[PDB]
Amino acid sequence: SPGRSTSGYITCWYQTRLVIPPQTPPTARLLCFVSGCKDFCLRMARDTNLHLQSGAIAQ
Amino acid sequence: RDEMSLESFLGRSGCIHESKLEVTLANYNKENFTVWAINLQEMAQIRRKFELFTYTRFDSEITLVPCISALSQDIGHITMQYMYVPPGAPVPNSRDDYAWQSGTNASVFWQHGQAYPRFSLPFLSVASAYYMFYDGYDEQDQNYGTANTNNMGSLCSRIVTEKHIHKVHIMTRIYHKAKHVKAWCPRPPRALEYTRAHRTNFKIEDRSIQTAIVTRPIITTA
Amino acid sequence: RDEMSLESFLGRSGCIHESKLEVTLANYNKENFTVWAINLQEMAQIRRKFELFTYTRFDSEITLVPCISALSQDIGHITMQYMYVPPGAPVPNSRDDYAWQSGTNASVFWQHGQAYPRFSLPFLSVASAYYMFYDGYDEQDQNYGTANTNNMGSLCSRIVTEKHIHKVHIMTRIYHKAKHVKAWCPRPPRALEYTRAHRTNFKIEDRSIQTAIVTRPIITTA
Amino acid sequence: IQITRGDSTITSQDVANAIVAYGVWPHYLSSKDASAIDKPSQPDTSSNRFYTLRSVTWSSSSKGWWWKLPDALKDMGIFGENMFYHYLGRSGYTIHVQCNASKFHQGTLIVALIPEHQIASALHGNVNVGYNYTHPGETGREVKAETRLNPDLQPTEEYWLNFDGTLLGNITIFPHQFINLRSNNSATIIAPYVNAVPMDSMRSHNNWSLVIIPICPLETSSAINTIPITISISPMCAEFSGARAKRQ
Amino acid sequence: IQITRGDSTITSQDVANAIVAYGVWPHYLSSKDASAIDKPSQPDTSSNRFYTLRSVTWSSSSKGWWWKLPDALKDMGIFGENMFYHYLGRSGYTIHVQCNASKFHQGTLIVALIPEHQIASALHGNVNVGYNYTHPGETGREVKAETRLNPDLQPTEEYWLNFDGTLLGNITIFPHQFINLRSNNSATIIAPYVNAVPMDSMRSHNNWSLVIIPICPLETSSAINTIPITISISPMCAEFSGARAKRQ
Repeated sequence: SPGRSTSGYITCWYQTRLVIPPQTPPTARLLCFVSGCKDFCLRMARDTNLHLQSGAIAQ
Repeated sequence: RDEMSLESFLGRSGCIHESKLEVTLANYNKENFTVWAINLQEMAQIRRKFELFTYTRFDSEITLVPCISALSQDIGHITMQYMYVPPGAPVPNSRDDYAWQSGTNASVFWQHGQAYPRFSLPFLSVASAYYMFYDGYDEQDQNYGTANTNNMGSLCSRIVTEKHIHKVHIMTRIYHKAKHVKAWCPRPPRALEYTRAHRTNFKIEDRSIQTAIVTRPIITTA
Repeated sequence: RDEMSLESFLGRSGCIHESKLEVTLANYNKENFTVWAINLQEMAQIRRKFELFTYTRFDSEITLVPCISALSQDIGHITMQYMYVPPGAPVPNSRDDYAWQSGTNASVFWQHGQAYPRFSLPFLSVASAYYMFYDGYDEQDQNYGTANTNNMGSLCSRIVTEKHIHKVHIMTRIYHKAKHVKAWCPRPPRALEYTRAHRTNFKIEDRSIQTAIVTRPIITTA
Repeated sequence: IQITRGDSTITSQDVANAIVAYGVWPHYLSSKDASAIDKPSQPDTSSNRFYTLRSVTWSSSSKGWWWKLPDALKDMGIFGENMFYHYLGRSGYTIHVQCNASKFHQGTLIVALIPEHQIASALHGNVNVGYNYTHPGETGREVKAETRLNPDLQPTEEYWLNFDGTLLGNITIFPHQFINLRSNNSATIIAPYVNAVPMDSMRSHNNWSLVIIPICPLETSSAINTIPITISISPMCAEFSGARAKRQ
Repeated sequence: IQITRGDSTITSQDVANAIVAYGVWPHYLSSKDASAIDKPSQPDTSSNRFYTLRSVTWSSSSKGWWWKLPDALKDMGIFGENMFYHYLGRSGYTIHVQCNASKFHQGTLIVALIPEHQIASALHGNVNVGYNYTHPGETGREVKAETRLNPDLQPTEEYWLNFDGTLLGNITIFPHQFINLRSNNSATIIAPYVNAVPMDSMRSHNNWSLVIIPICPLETSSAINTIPITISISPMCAEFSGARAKRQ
């Protein structure tokens, strides 16, 4: 379960702004990925809370 | 990482079906028997877990938990007959159908005060795995999504006793457990409510698409 | 000195909790289920024994002793469902909550005339031991004394049968037994009555501090 | 003799007839027990020196005093800063309690180091000890008769009950040393880190708790009828983790 | 490539075609040259990382900028604190100047590191440069046309005279590197400590002085007609002496 005082932060800052030549899009997008490492591990299975089924599921 | 193995994730037992049977006085046969086509897609939690892969293969362990309730007039001793009808075999349609005494089917008799019934089933499909998803169609080019090779048979139940019947209710929780599990081709987790069995449909009438993603006011503040 | 080993001193089984459940007619769900957060500090005798050390580690053995009492109208056959909810998992809050059929939780069904239920639990904490004492605070700097890593889960129980319910009382004594025990940093024995759970508080209102020390008139006479 | 450790050096420590808490010598966290697999290294002798608190006055009516570690050193140069600018940390100590008296003074102290010394609140009812009072800092906590504030937040004053419902006189079950003025005038305890986890939030959890109770009242015929008790604490194998930017 | 040093890591440093001031590589003070006979040791890789100042804006009218070392880093975490809590200190550096531009930008910078860069005051007469203005900090000093205060304390603005009465264009006699946008876009200088004594009062004496003059004006047809100049400085073999109590 998520903690605030027990959690870290990833912050992104402009060291410089976007520099571009003439006739070029003044803005550009940035993507962010995440995965666990070799040392990543889980224990004691429970039910995911990211999926709550409150429907019919009619066949 | 042992607890993160497929065997640990999918191999846990869960209640895949609730089966209620009520004694009806009008006709002896009536619809006293109950027939259910085995399907592990009926429970959302269980479904989402398996739908994490494209193909899965495994053996099964069915455990039955009978719950008898007597409104009145005793009738304490009753014998239950649970029957498993293999894929393709004819299912009963009367409390006294021949199916109930056939030897190709598997039956287990349970009388209250007895240990909970339990039996195993091997991998049933004619294919090498069960399809969690199917980008294909029927032979008639219809009912796309569902796969015929995926059939697992039916669980049936009938009250065997005769007249001691005094309008009593029977609840039978069916627990299934995937054993010796194998899975292929992982897929992203289901993000929306299910709406149909055997269909990835997600659009619900007069309701906005709701994901698990929680929105925040500003992205500079975590 | 074999009987003076930790295994002998703390490894004995005792009744850590009494759980009563009464059939209520108004609403089917009601609060028929019972939920109890496992805690070995509720019984003074048992508490003082463990509080003889600072840190302890051990596995558990839970044994359940159901006592059914029927005021009238039979209802002799009823099925009980005892469920163990691991630390952090959501606890049920209705007799028909989904928790009762979840596979991550452990459940054991008991129908009268059956051997007493029993199961084992491994060392649950995220730390290497359970804290018998904690000179620390919460993350909010509050509720000092109690330790979050010490959570052991919950024991739940619900009547599974449906209408055969004729207002009957259910008593369930819960016996726990510490197995493969280990302890660290012995402390002096508790000398006063306990007043709070998770707090060494001892002052009682309008009552003088009373120790086990018996006073004598003169010290020259034993 | 004198034990010079760092830029600090305390005279009168003498021979090594001190006690080593639970027989375990302060050690650096081994990789096997470590929480995050292993850390490349944690060698820093910078925080390893002697911090000498102000001397407390022992009078004929003194009932007791107690400090909590690491709390007491939260404001002691390097160590203090280190524990303030890091999320986690672990440390052992070398507590050195000594008092100046003459052959004409008599009295006895019990110097005990208690692990997880969970104090009990002063009042009855549903009350509990408040953060501020279990974190008095280097000033420590003196047993007083005077009435204080946030009373229901205050810890007990029953020193003879070890401040936690147990009997003083059984307090000897913890690492300790007696200070019988007519025999010795100092005690020393070398304690390793004690907890159920590798490291912890030094801010929220006090592992050790130094208690000092006068079992035999101080008596003397001198002009000033009180003597000083000097306490010197030295971190042992201090380690920290999750360092944050300082001076920000 | 990227040079990761400490908890800091700057990308785009690439190959090692940098200049090593006066051919001497930054080294620790040898005992032979030491002032107080010799010191047992001074090994501390804690202050050895990259401090990246705010990027300065290079416009078509920019005339120049200059920073002084160690001054510029007086407020940079560890290094800054170290030089504040010590009487004496010595250090080399690895200055890394780089600017982002495109193949449609043209311009040239002279990045020079001047030893003992004694500035000349702006006004005539018996005036001299005031402490505050030669110690601008990490902000640096930009060549401006605007009028300032304590004018007779202000340093000159004559960049083409190297700010000290010499001719720009002879400034190449100091360790330097040109940044011709159409060729390279970064320069790197590794300079050792330079002084007539082993160590010094970092507060009162700035050994090196980083100067950046646009010899060829920046020109471009882009929307925004200015580019950023990023400066990253990393202490080399930093050593300190006469440490004083902090947090007091």
